[PDB]
Amino acid sequence: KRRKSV
Amino acid sequence: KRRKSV
Amino acid sequence: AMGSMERASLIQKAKLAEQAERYEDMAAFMKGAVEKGEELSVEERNLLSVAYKNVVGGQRAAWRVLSSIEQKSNEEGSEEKGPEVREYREKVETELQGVCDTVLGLLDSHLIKEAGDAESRVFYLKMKGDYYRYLAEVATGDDKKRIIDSARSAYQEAMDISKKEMPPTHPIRLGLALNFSVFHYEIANSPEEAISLAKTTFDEAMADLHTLSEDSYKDSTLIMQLLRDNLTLWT
Amino acid sequence: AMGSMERASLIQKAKLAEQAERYEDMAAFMKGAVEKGEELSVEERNLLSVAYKNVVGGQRAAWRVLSSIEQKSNEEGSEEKGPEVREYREKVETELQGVCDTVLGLLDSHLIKEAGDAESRVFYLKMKGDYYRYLAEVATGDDKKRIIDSARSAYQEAMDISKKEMPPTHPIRLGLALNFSVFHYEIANSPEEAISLAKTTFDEAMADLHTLSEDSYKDSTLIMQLLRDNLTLWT
Ligand SMILES: COC[C@H]1CC[C@@H]2/C1=C\[C@]1(C)C(=C(C(C)C)C[C@@H]1O)[C@@H](O)[C@H](O)[C@@H]2C
Ligand SMILES: COC[C@H]1CC[C@@H]2/C1=C\[C@]1(C)C(=C(C(C)C)C[C@@H]1O)[C@@H](O)[C@H](O)[C@@H]2C
Ligand SMILES: [Mg+2]
Ligand SMILES: [Mg+2]
Ligand SMILES: [Mg+2]
Ligand SMILES: [Mg+2]
Ligand SMILES: [Mg+2]
Ligand SMILES: [Mg+2]
Repeated sequence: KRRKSV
Repeated sequence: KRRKSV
Repeated sequence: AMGSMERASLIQKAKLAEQAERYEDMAAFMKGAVEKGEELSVEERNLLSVAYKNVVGGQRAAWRVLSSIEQKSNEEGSEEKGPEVREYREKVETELQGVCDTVLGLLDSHLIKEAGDAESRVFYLKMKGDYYRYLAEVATGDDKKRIIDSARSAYQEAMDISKKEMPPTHPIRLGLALNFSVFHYEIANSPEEAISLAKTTFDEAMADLHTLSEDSYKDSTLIMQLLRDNLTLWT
Repeated sequence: AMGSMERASLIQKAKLAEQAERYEDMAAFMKGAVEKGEELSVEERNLLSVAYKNVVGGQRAAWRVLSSIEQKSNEEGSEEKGPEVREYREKVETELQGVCDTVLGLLDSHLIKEAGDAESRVFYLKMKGDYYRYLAEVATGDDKKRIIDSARSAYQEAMDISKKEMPPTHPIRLGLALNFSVFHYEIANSPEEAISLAKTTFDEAMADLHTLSEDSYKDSTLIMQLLRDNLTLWT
């Protein structure tokens, strides 16, 4: 899906 | 769950 | 405010805001469209109601969270944490009342008075019952009974027209009955009336399904399932 | 603005707004707390970052919806629908820039300058990289390269401190590497650097897990899984 960021 | 309204 | 934007542009931007899940913007675009003074089409009344139902649904859900915190804070043995919970529940409450008052104002100036067709008049009176009911959900003072009766009166006039002018399967008629039944169950302390109304509405619609096309059937059966969900919960 | 409310009340209301999923309110309460001029604790910096990450995450998601509509409207064979899509994408874009500028302003006045400990300094510089990166996501003009380089410079100074002063498993160090890697992959057109950074960060953290308690282990492995999710997507 969509790349992860935090 | 919670009663329905619309 | 939205005074300088073309009605059709407001409508187009409301649809874009819906796609973007930007319901506050959606509601402000639709408020601007209503304030252009022309009657709304079916599609446009739907956008108007979806925008506000989402805005107020978010404020109601937050109010319930804060109300439940505030109630626990008032239970025996609860540490005193000062006025903050009550203040911030009041702040959310005030903003929600303001949204209800905005919608009620749009209905009174001048959507209801120019709505001649059953499908427009019942829709707007259902909205009038819904937004007085949201005011009733938070009302705790001198005016509570009159707010409740305002919701009742609006739902009742919508029911009387819808029974006269709309088939029992019409989605507006079914959604109105659904909400008026919820009004009875949780606002008016009349769970028997709420159950009776949901049951009668469901059964009268069942008996009319045979007149419908496949697409109308799916529209009506969708809201009938909500009636059944409530009957299941309440019985 | 929040000037008359006690710092501790703002903090308490930010926590209530979080519980109520009222992130705009949460962000405004935390902005008021920062403007009291005292340094923020770990807990409070977390509230500050969660409030804005949610507000801007909502505006970014809406901007992407509108941007994709606007791009389809510009494709060959697309009916001309007038300026509305571009206008309303600009409106959402302007509001998002304003939120980034607000956070960048809080960092520059005066959170970063008073942040002496690695855990505070790296946190705030990671936020500085994140909000310049959100500005870069929408930047299309003269300043785009400088906005990109601002994000880069902030992430880089955070990386240099975090490598010196924090263990490889520290969640702030891992989240910073995660986002700087996303910056490389999708802002700076450096997918190889993004992959290398995610890989090296993941492996250095793996090798330090053995020093950790069970609770620290779960905190670090949570963000390591995000690094792995990206490596999986990108390779
Ligand atoms: C004022 O009360 C409006 C409310 C009464 C029933 C339903 C209404 C809202 C919207 C616009 C619709 C749906 C259906 C998907 C269920 C949910 C939407 O919110 C329409 O499509 C229905 O035809 C119908 C007008
Ligand atoms: C500025 O970058 C802050 C960002 C870097 C990594 C992570 C941060 C955000 C918050 C506050 C946390 C989590 C974890 C649940 C993953 C998601 C939250 O948004 C904290 O609990 C972590 O200790 C840690 C500080
Ligand atoms: Mg005109
Ligand atoms: Mg008329
Ligand atoms: Mg009829
Ligand atoms: Mg004080
Ligand atoms: Mg200091
Ligand atoms: Mg250290």
